[PDB]
Amino acid sequence: NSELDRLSKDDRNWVMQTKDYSATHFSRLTEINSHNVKNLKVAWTLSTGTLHGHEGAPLVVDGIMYIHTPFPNNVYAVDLNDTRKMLWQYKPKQNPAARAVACCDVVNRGLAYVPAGEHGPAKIFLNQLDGHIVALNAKTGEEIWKMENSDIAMGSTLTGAPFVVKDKVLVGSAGAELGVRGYVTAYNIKDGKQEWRAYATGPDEDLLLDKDFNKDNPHYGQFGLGLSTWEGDAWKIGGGTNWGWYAYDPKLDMIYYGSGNPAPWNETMRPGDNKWTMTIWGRDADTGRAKFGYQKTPHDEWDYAGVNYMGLSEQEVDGKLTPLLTHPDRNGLVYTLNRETGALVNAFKIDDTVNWVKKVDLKTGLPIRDPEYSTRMDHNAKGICPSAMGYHNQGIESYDPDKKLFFMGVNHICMDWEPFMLPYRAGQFFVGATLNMYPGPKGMLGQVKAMNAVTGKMEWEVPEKFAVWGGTLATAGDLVFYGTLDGFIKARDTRTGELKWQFQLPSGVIGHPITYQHNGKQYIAIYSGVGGWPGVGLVFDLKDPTAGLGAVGAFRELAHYTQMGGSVFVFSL
Amino acid sequence: NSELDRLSKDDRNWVMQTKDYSATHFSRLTEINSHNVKNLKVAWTLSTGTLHGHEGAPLVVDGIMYIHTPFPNNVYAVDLNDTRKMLWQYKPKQNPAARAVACCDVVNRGLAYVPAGEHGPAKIFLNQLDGHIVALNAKTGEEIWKMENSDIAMGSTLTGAPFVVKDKVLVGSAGAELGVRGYVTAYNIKDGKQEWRAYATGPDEDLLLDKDFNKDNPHYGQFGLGLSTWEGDAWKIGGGTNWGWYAYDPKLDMIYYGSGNPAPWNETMRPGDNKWTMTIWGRDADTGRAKFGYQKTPHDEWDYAGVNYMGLSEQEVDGKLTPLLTHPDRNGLVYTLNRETGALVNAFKIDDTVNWVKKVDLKTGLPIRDPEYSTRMDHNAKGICPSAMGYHNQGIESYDPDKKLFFMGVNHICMDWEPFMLPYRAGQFFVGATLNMYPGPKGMLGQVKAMNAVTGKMEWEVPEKFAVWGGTLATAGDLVFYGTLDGFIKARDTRTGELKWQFQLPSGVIGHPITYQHNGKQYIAIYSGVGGWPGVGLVFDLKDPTAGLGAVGAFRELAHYTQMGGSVFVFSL
Amino acid sequence: YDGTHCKAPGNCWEPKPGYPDKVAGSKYDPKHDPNELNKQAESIKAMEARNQKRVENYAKTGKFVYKVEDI
Amino acid sequence: YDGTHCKAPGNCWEPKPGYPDKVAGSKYDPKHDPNELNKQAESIKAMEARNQKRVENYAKTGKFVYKVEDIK
Ligand SMILES: O=C(O)c1cc(C(=O)O)c2c(n1)C(=O)C(=O)c1cc(C(=O)O)[nH]c1-2
Ligand SMILES: O=C(O)c1cc(C(=O)O)c2c(n1)C(=O)C(=O)c1cc(C(=O)O)[nH]c1-2
Ligand SMILES: [Ca+2]
Ligand SMILES: [Ca+2]
Repeated sequence: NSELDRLSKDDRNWVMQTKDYSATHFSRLTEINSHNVKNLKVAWTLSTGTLHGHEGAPLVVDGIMYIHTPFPNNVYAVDLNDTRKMLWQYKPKQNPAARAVACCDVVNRGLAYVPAGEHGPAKIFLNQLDGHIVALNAKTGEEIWKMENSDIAMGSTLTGAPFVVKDKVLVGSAGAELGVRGYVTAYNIKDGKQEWRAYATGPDEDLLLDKDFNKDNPHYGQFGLGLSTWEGDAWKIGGGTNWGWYAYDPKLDMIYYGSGNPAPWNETMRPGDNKWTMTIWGRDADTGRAKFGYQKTPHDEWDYAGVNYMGLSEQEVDGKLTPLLTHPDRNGLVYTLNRETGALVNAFKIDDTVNWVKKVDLKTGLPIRDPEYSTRMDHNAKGICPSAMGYHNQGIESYDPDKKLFFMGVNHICMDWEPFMLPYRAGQFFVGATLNMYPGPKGMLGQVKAMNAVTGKMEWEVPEKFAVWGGTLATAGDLVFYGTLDGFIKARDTRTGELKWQFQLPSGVIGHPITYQHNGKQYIAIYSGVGGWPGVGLVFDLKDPTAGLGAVGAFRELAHYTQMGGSVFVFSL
Repeated sequence: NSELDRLSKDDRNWVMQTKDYSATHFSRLTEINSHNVKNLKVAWTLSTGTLHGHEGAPLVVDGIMYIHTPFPNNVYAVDLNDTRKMLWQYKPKQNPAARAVACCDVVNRGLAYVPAGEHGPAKIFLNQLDGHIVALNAKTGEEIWKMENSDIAMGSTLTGAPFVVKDKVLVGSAGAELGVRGYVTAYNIKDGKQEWRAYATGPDEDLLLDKDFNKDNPHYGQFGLGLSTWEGDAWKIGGGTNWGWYAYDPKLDMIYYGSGNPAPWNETMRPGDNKWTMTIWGRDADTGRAKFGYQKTPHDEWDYAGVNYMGLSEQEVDGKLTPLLTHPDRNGLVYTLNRETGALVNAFKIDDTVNWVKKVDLKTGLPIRDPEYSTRMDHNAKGICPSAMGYHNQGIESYDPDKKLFFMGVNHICMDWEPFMLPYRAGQFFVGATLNMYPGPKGMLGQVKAMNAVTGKMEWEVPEKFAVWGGTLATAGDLVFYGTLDGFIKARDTRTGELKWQFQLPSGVIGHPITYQHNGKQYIAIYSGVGGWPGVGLVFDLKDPTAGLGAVGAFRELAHYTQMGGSVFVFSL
Repeated sequence: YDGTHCKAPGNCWEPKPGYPDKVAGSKYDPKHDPNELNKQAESIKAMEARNQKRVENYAKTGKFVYKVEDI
Repeated sequence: YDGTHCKAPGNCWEPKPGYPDKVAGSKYDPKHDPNELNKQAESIKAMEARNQKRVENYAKTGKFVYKVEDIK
């Protein structure tokens, strides 16, 4: 959507969760910098009126902030000239049973927006937990249309944010822990009419492939693999949901995103490479046809769900300027690909302690597995790095084009893992593994790192008490902002990683900060309201260290620092 | 408790909800003042982990802040040298049914504290919604003892803060809307052993009267009136619960507090003065025996529950310095009495629009009624001022001894009222009246006022969009601080009422601000989390204007500004 | 009824125009059930009795116990 | 199983030492009910049918209606 793209270049706006189509999460605003950020103070705050995990972040379009909420996913609009008053609201009626088929808290990653409009007036888009994609009037809050995407009876929900491209809105999927077979769907913004729908497993027509699929990298594999990498009809419940983020290149007219983990977690119950789970996709916008697809983790054994964000950039590869995508996976590897051909440019460990793979052979594209850290029936694998939470999760990260550095919030969590046999029944959980999680070899749970994605050169690395979950925001003031699970927002110098400012929020942060300028002054905003997977112990009052899919034990001390909350904080000089 | 009294008198502590035994809510601290409050900023915040209304405010003793919470009334202790970490916690297990028998949101008005002495370690006291009084170790949060005060099966709960005097802790009562006969109880703090219990109605032995009860004003009434001002056994279920605040004069060894409204609201069902509901009590500390008792609202017809705070001061009455209590009742009158003899000194309207009463006759102490604004069966009374929410409610107000001025948050609400017949059933509501509320003759719902309690002279008056519900804090910096229902904390100049400062909190405020010095620096703290009676509409999602005991209608617009929340905000320079 | 005419000190109630002196047997008879009226008093007796066992136990053993069946 | 030995492009899975090539009829036969496997896709077709009913109604009348039993 060219008009949406143009709107994102206005520093008054923050028009999508990823800030822009390249998902840079970078602002050129320099009013707030390393030199004065010590003087940063709270300007105003809003309560969301709910608890549990608050992921994503507000949108700002036309001097109007848009706020979303975990289940039941309430939506509020605020006039930035009257921050106390609620301009409009939308309060969904959803079957509360939806709560029961969410693996890792009832989080929701936020609103999308499209301007007017041959389709016509500007619209806010919301994915509800109960599986609906809803279109609202951006100005009035009136419900324009509402469609069924996912069925909670099948254990299928929505948590990932909708994504606007041209006159279409893409809706992902969730529930691989309940054996949901992944699929992404494009709806016409005017009608709600389904245009195309691509699955992550099965026959080639369901995958929605182009005739030239992976013609530039035929060793990635091409046709029939959605079937032939499974035994029998195993693919019908074979995971590959996509509940993460998208990227878009208008010149190439291509959408980028990753598909999730195979089902179940019990690898012995699904022999084969399990394509096309764990795959980096490059699909044509209008038809949804995949031009390339690269499987990062063939035959997943660790729940390294390949859904993390897609950061586009243009950098030199052997002296040649190249359109790229950079993508830090759960498996602990940072992938950089040519976003035109899908060619592997680099794949390096985000942290050297990653041990499920020795290295990725860039020529064959294959990750060389270390059998010592595999998983299998009748065995309890110990000391696997990363754990199922990964060395990186759902946080959107940031890119400074002048430094050519990606700034990321990192997890340092490892695990024990043993599978067990289980049946599949539509509507029931279909995990099939018992986990125990704990800090990685360096003793800490969190890190923040700055890196060149082409070389893998770490410019700096710092520790954090807990995993940095919510992503980052970088600015031309030489600062990177992020929230922590124990309830801080922090600013570090992007050259050195030095801490330059921090404020104690009410609750932990699992979303990203945003920035915008309103009436000539720069602002920083963030959600405070801990939850998500690291907070399942705290949120649902769990005791057993292997509960919450193994997360409870790892994050036992989190509740020593933070309760649940739900608020929007806004800072300024 | 002489030690508790002393602690209340250095400004590093906030040892009781009322700050000190005279409920001055006045601080000598001047670091923050009218000339620099412009620069006040947020220092740090905490999330409470719950929603619904947050009444009362934290305590600060010996470098520790103590936090409390609406149902299930969680308690947290926080070291002021480490504001991110929670020192200890107490998470009560209560019967969820307790929610069902709370009239006006599941609020709780706070912790009390006693120092170590002979009983012996220092203790934190908590009243739970489910009718338990609990004693906690102030340093470790360990449960020391726990007693049953009130039975929720009878519609009897607890919402008022415990009150420590000498080696006893006072526990009130709640549930007059459910036909609960009021009683206050003194427990020994070492043991939890009941020392005495005084009822608000019935035989004189149950009322705990001294042999010289009202000897200074026998025209108030004396003996037998707890029975003879009722018809038959109607006193057995006749209200008078006390869920408000207390005051204490160590020199006279007397406790002061007001008993609440009679039941039912249907006045026709309970002919008689209904003593001793609606009464200013002066009781002996050790024995609980009343020296005086003045009924403010004989035969209540409006639910003017007489439980509001008592503020002790010493001012000249006709040239002679006199020990006083000042008391802004729900009925819209401000009572000032001699706190030794119980003699009535003055009783002026807090706003001239009060119409249920023409005037109080100071020599007889009787309120001369205006029949035009009475209530009665088979009549719908229109335009009564104040409404049942009163021109003043549960907020603890403040007193500047230098200026001889009280500073109060005021309500400007009026009502329609028709009663209806209904049976009494233990465990069921026992209200029997339909109400509709609206703003008073002046278009506003709220006010802030400064007044001389002896003369009645208004110093200044300013409007407020909503009722000012949470009380006030005044300081020697010439500032009065308060919170608003639409979600602000505000500071005004005490000499003029000029607005000096304002910050947008996440959610509305129904408790008071506190201030304290920690490590040489002055802080301001307050709860943010709307609820209580004014918030019942948005909290429980009601639409019918007469629902929420007639609050929903008048406060329909409240949700336009604020959602529920739950957090502590701390400000500093 | 203006609140000023008093049978006795502290007792000034009067019926309103058209209303009775006593509601017993009138149109506005509350007709209270004696058994329901007694339930608060009995409930309170039980609470005080359980509390007493908690105190006597606590004084005797030096260790507090809330549940009376464990005492 | 190091992931390197590929029977075809994109197909490099091998069983681990001591584990079967096919799980059918083995220790670890998942033994899935075909009827349970097919429920996801059956549910999606139902949704797409209700969705198309909502679209065509929105197109003809110009007023959106979610409840299909209220659609002519
Ligand atoms: O397979 C799935 O469908 C699915 C869904 C979700 C979700 O809905 O948030 C998560 C995951 N997987 C997952 O693997 C994971 O680690 C995770 C973390 C979170 C969170 O709240 O931060 N969601 C999810
Ligand atoms: O007589 C009673 O038992 C009783 C209890 C309470 C309560 O529990 O807070 C209130 C009242 N009455 C009352 O009359 C009233 O206006 C009121 C306001 C509030 C509040 O939290 O805002 N509670 C109560
Ligand atoms: Ca997953
Ligand atoms: Ca009441």
